[PDB]
Amino acid sequence: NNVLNKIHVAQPQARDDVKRTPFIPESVKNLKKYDPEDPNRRKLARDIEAENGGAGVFNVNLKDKYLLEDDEWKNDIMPEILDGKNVYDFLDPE
Amino acid sequence: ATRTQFENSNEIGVFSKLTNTYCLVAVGGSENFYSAFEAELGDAIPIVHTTIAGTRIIGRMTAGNRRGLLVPTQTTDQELQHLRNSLPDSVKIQRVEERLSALGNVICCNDYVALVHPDIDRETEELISDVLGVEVFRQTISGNILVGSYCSLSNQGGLVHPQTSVQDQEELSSLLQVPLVAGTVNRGSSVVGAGMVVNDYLAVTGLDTTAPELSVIESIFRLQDAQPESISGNLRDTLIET
Amino acid sequence: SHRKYEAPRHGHLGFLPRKRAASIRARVKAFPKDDRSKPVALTSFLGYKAGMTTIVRDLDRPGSKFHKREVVEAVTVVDTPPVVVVGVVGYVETPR
Amino acid sequence: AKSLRASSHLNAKSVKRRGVFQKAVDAREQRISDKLKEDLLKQKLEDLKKKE
Amino acid sequence: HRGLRKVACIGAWHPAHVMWSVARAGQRGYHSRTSINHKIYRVGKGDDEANGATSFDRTKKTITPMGGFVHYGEIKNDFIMVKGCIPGNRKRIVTLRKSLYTNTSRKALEEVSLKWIDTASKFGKGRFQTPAEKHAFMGTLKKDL
Amino acid sequence: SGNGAQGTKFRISLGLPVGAIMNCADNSGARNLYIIAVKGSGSRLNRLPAASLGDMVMATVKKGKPELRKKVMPAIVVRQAKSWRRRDGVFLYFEDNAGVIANPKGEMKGSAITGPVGKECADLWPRVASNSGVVV
Amino acid sequence: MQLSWKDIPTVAPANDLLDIVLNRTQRKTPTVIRPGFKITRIRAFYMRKVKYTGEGFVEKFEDILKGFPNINDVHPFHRDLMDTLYEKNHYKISLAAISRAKSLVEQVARDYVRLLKFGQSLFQCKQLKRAALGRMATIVKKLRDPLAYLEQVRQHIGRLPSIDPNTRTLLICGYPNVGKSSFLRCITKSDVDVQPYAFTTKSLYVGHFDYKYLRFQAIDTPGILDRPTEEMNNIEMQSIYAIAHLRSC
RNA sequence: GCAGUCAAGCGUUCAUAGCGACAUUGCUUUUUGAUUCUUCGAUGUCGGCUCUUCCUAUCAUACCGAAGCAGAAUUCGGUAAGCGUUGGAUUGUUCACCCACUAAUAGGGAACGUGAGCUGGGUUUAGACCGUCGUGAGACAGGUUAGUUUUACCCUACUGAU
RNA sequence: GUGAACAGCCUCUAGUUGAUAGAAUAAUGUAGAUAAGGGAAGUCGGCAAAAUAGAUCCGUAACUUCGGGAUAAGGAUUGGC
Ligand SMILES: [Mg+2]
Repeated sequence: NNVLNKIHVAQPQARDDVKRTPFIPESVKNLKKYDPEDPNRRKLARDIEAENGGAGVFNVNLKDKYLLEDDEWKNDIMPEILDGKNVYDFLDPE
Repeated sequence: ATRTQFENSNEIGVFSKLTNTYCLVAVGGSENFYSAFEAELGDAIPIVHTTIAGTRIIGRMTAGNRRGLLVPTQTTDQELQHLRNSLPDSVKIQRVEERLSALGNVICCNDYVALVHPDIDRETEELISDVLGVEVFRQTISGNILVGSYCSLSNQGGLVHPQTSVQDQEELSSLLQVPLVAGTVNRGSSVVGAGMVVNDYLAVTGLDTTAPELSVIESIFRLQDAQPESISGNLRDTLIET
Repeated sequence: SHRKYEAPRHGHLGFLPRKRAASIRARVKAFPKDDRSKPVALTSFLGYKAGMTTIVRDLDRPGSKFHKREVVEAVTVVDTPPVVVVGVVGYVETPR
Repeated sequence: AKSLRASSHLNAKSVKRRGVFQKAVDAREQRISDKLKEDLLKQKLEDLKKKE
Repeated sequence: HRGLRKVACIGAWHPAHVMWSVARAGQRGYHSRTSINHKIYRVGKGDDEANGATSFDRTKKTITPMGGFVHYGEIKNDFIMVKGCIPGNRKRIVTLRKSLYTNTSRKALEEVSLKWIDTASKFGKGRFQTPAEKHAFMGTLKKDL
Repeated sequence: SGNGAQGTKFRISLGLPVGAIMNCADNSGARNLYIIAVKGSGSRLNRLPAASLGDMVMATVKKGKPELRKKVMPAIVVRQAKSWRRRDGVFLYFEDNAGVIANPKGEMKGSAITGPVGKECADLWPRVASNSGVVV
Repeated sequence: MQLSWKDIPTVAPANDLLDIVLNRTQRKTPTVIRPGFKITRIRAFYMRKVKYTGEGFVEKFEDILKGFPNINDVHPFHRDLMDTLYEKNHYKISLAAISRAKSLVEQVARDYVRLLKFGQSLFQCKQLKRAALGRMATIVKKLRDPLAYLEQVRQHIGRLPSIDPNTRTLLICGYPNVGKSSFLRCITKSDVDVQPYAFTTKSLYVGHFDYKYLRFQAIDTPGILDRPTEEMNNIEMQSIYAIAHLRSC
């Protein structure tokens, strides 16, 4: 009965009209399988890390991998303070 | 069904968060753990190096599904700003204030049904249902108090820790509407939620997780494309011994 | 006997004798060597120390556990007005 | 562990001085020597005002 | 008997001389010291207004705190901000040599970016950066009107 | 550091010396813990080995279950009440001393931890971070 | 312990086992005394040389007896490989000769320290030390024939393959030169020689494979001949208890 | 150590006079890891707090050698004293043994380091009780209680200052 | 006057202002204090110091020669108008 705890799966009893299905984004289904030994494959930023220094020395730009309407201000600096009353409390839409 | 190790820890759900439309990883040291998510997920979903309150344990502080992401109170303004820059607009990102900080131990959920700690306040229970777009149920797994550490979910199925009674499994599956098996991960760890991460098409677990334990996990989440989970009866021969 | 319990020495014998120095401006004992292809470069500069203050900083240190996090620490501020040249001295190498 | 003056590390540290860390100094000793040449040109312009 | 702030046993019967290394009493301080590997953060300029303003703060202020440094005037000159603690005290003269050898570690290569400079008053518990902050936070006073 | 401790332990102030009675936070069945030794300690004449936040110390139960009592077993400190330093600009301190008992691997014994666990401990031990209801 | 035996430190020959202990007490304990010294300093000098050397042989001998697997009450199979290969009579005699020798060093130490407190000068205390180290040397010179045997059994018991009798195995038995080495080579990752003659393997070679998410270990025999079914080589007798004890295919 | 088996050497010219090394063989309470909680009586006074130095006969770290060493973990040996070597429990005790951490808890000297540096716990006067001995005064370094700790301003050394 | 009081503290009548002084504030002292976290790990030994304390009300054990033990222990409260 203790091994039966690891055998007996449970059943939902189906308890609604509402239907609940798993979500897969279609770029996952469109995606090829990664292959370890291949002349052509994506870099996998381990290997971006590898060509300029080892493990502890490599400096990751946490930026340059995110979404904005203009790339030209991707590296700008949030001010985060003016005289009193830091800027994150004031900014909003409108 | 991939084995992956953070620096030398078999614990993965502590150190990473994985939903259907994004993934969250820590920043410690070097990009070996980040690469293994790019081996599986590809470019299809954003994967984010982030810290929560200047820590590395980002899988137990946050909680969410493909619709929303919840961070605790101690998340600083820069780190809250950093999450929205990476993730697209389809996700809602909202800071939640409570008594208890760690939302990962307290909220276990799929895209559809959530479970909460009993001591959580109803002014957050309203916010959880509104942001994540899910139902909320107040329940304990086998009289253990943290439903996020001791249970792991997806839309496919659910996995619980082996102290769960069989009477407790039949009651609790009516709430989650998914099949439930008692199991262990990483050679007999009771903490099944922290050991692994799982979404509807991928499971990433520790290196210490044995091949009988991957057979249970690959079954209940139905990781191959032609698995109806009924092959656990075919895989019952592994279960009687192990 | 044999001291029954070993313990490290108190004080550093390198800094002996502990005495008052000769002047309130300490002389420099040794200079960087000579890189004789480079342009002319003054080796040192002298100014007046003035207090202390705190600085926070986003630590850009790969490998640490405080990588990409903020660090508060203390700095000194030395008042350093410009300094004007009035003399030239040459030194001949002797076997003395 | 190995002490500060061991022959193994001091042979290892000598290679790094042949590589990256001397290039940053030789880049540094060119930028500072540029501003010291512009220290004379600002101070000769103020001497031209008194020549007027 | 006869004290507790001292060394109890100062020698043995042989050699019958007090050794040169037995921690006697005497002068403390006013020695000359060399402390190496101190890292410059900021080279400001006296003609440059808003020295204390970083790329973040955007508040026009000079590194001279409110009511100046304690026991010293105002930094209206060029200055070198360096981390740690230079030996010596305030209003004394220091001499800044350069590095004596090419430094190897990664700590001597990193580019800093200061996010906020403190300029609250050091003569007490400084709670305001600029005097414009204090008159904003206090409100108005009797002596103002 | 030692075995089971992931990453390095930064310098925080030494609050709990040898012979310090501290509360037992978890639901293991003990009430209080008595520090007798600190693993990963130094060696200096007449010092007392002092524990800190997030160290594995050997601790005997003085009051609790008689099963847990009269045997020495490891314990991880989770609350300090001595003022320590975070590297962002604040000094903070908790209300009392606290510890949870563990195996030498670094795994927890009970299911729950009441009260806040320190942030420095929660980065250090993942199994404490699994059972931590309240962090900071 | 079970399932393997590798944690046995060493065992030295009796000429070198004496040279280890006696040179150690010359280096550790002090050596410089004078007749002008007060006699209690003289007595406690020589009491310690009997006591510390007396502990010296015991700490060596305590490490031997704990480390050897205690062939009685392990497992009916693991007792029985050592029965054919290591000759249980000669195994149990030599390990008993050390335990007798361990008690006599404790005997000489606890007796001569009791006699050395009644010394009256340097000369009588010097005689009681030299007789004490000599009688400890006599017991170790008597112990030559056990220790020469136990070094050569320490090596192959380290090189025994790990088998668990409770786990699921399968035996592969037959004649010499059938192909049961060649079967084992393609079924698992193992280095078993496939040379075409009769007795290639001289020990029970083990290979490990997987079926339906399980660990199966496959055990090979040297191949056997029935010829009397009563008396047999040491090589071929290894098979029969590998057949008798192991409960599997 | 004794009782033996030898004989590499010696005995003025020499085997067998007389020794006689390395060897060798035997018991002194149990050839089958069972036991075996056996701590069988030291008759002049030191121990510890503080704090320096020195020896190497090296416990740990450095580089090596050999092994009857797969890896790991160890065992043995060489150079080496530059650098470290602890926290507690019972006792006046050193010693002794246990608990626990640690890379390791190495050994010794300096009047068995160290009193105008301390402590007075112990030892070493007078008071007093018990046990034995003595007809008695009293003895016992048998047991247990209570008991005065003095001086530097001098020369020199040494840390500082003209 | 405060208070149970000839206690301690301050004052009225009466008496004294005598005890070598001046300038500076190093070490070590003698006398008197405070200290973050832990609470005897110090030591021959809790030596010393800290803690408790006046008062009204509630409440008080083993034992006992029946008188005691006892302020046993322990717990609430205190100004002003
Ligand atoms: Mg063959």
